Amino acid sequence: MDVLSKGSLKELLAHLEKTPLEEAISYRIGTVPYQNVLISRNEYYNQLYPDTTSLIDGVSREGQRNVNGLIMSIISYVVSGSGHYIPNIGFMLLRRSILDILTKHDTGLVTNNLNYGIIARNLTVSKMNCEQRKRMLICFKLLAYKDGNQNDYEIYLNQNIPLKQIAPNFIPGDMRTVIHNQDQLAIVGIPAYRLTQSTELSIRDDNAKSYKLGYVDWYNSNSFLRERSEFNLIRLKDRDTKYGKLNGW
Amino acid sequence: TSGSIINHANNLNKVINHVFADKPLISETMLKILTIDGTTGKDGYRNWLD
Amino acid sequence: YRPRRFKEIEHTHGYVYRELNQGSLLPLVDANLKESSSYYFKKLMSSISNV
Repeated sequence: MDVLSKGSLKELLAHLEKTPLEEAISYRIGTVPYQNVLISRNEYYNQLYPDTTSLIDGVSREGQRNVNGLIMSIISYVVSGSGHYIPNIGFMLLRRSILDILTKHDTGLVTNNLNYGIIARNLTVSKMNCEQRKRMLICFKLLAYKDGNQNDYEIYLNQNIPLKQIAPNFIPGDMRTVIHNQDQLAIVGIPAYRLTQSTELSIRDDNAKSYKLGYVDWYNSNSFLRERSEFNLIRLKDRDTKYGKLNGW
Repeated sequence: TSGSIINHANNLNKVINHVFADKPLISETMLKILTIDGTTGKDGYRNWLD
Repeated sequence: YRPRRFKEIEHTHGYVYRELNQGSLLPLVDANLKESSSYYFKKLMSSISNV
């Protein structure tokens, strides 16, 4: 819910630096993806509504115990709000931040062999929306510059024209690019339209709506930080300053 | 064609009072809505016209 | 200190004219260290002695 509320490249990247990798993984076994299922949607129909389980739903699913599965779980957390079930990774990797896993060689993970075609295919990209695609392209760009595969990233974008049109423009090593970027990456927020407490047919839409109504409850709760009222109560380390920049950028 | 949004709405209320002088409730009710909307400024006046 | 509540119009359409460049006091302090120190030390003591 917190990750899905980030609306800018600065806020999203700042959140990924603070959060550790254990948030990306989940310890609930869940079910398996790519399975045709019959779910119950009684507000609309009496029969059982068919659908297909995927990795993009907000429910935890069993994942493969490899580097490919780890990256899919990280991107799933960013674009959906929940990750997968990959246990016994190791406390050394789980303490490090999501950004460090994505763009630092010191962690020890090897991601050079990863192919963006199957990752996009597995993390079903024909079913994503514009905001979800932009976040995935951010993760691909961060990984590509980590292993020096910028040329491969460009060729992949040139093959898929719609991805190129919405691809965010920022250099992973430069902080000026993050500041200048004005893409909207928010999947949840205060809605201008009328948001009701009703169900949606698809698994993806129902889970997304639950996060949206959950954010409204959290926005009006006591855990939210109203800057206009209590800006002098935050500590100096976490106060918003223009001089602030990501570590190593 | 000319003038500001604030002047457009304020002068329109005066004509409403003159045209509907036999029924003063119309002007009183319209000014009640303008009082609530006008606290935001020019954007509030635009909403009143909408 | 209690935060100040600005009106809604100030938050959307408010502008201020301020100069944001800070000038160093070092040129005066370095040139006259004894005089600058004596001035500020005496001012502070007059305030503290009244606690």
